[PDB]
Amino acid sequence: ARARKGALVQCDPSIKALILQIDAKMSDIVLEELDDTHLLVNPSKVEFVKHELNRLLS
Amino acid sequence: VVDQIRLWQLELDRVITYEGSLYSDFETSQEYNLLSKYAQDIGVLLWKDDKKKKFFISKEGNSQVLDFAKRKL
Repeated sequence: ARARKGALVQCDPSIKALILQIDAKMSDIVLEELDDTHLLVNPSKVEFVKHELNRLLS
Repeated sequence: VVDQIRLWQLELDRVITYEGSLYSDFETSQEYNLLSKYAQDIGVLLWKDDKKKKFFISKEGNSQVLDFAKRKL
């Protein structure tokens, strides 16, 4: 009965955990935790998450 | 050593993200099952979960499934 636009992020559980921690501190990123390997994410934030994840490795 | 970081980066490049639409709040199992099976049939279903009566569809499949929904419900 309802549709909502979003970005579906599919990733290994290890990376899901990093995303949720990024979101903890920036706050505006995760719309919903779908299952072990999927997150519903704010579409405008995919850039930022992919950028921030890459940086954590440095 | 820490080419552990290298394996982390490799796994990081195995992340996939899609644009589209999450469908939820279904009255009946029947309707949830009808639209997601239609989406599965035209190749635009990316994810679903029977217990939550939710699924996600790619952007490019969005209007096909809306139009199916109008016609069949």
